[PDB]
Amino acid sequence: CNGFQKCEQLLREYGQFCSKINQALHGANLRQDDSVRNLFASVKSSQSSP
Amino acid sequence: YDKETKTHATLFGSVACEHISSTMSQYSRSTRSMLKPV
Repeated sequence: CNGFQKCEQLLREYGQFCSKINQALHGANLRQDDSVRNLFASVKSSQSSP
Repeated sequence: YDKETKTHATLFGSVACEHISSTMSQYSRSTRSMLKPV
């Protein structure tokens, strides 16, 4: 809800479910960053002639 | 969160550096009465 106190009160009852959704999305985003670093690391560590 | 130092910073996503102001009052955050240029 957009700035509605009553929907926020309802959210407090369902807050645990909402927190779980954020944690799962945050974990997925961290995993995507980890995949980016490893792929670039394989490209790196090789001496390159200009 | 920066747990080891315990210091914290607030980031606004894709917002012009000039627009946001310290102690911003133009926008009101319902969730927090108090929230804590570069």
